[PDB]
Amino acid sequence: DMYIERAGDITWEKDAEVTGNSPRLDVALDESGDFSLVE
Amino acid sequence: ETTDGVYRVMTRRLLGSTQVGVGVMQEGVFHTMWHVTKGAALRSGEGRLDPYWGDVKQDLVSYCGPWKLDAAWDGLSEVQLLAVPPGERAKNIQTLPGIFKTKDGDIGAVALDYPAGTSGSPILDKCGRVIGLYGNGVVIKNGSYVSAITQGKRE
Ligand SMILES: Cc1nc(CNC(=O)c2[nH]c([C@H]3CCCNC3)nc2C)c[nH]1
Repeated sequence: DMYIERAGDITWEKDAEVTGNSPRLDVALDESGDFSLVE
Repeated sequence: ETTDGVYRVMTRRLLGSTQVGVGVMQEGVFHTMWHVTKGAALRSGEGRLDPYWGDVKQDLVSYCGPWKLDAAWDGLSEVQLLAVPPGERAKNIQTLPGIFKTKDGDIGAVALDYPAGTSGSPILDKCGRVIGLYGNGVVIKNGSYVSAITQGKRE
């Protein structure tokens, strides 16, 4: 049986770790909710 | 506990307490990804949260009421993933989203890799508004993981 626990407030934090790239991808979404790449 | 904020979704079905995902509590409605709970009921102390709406294609589910989150990525600015990893404290990560181009339109995407149990963590704009949830994405030719910015529809 599942249960929930509070993990924090939802706020924007100034001076957070800035990381991660911005890739433009050609994708497809199937009936099961699965994303896949189209090439 | 119905206080607004970010929550861990846990299970005692496996060895110890295992974190299967994360969710957002807003306006008395709990929002998470469908693959975290599979539509199952949730416990919050003595209280029970029953599912209200869900969709396997969108990979979203809401508890106690209809989907409340309606803010969207502006397609220009950086965003923050408030990542809640298993066994670790909540952490904000700022990134500029990429794009998923589909036959039905473009969707924002965040190129951050985190454990499976981080699914449902909220993505926020500079005002702290939840513009979507992390956890439904794809694995690119790099081997890395890129998640869509998944947002529901508020009626
Ligand atoms: C590598 C990595 N994945 C994440 C987040 N996503 C998952 O873990 C995940 N996604 C799905 C399917 C099921 C429903 C349709 N969407 C995809 N199953 C799982 C377990 C973080 N890091």
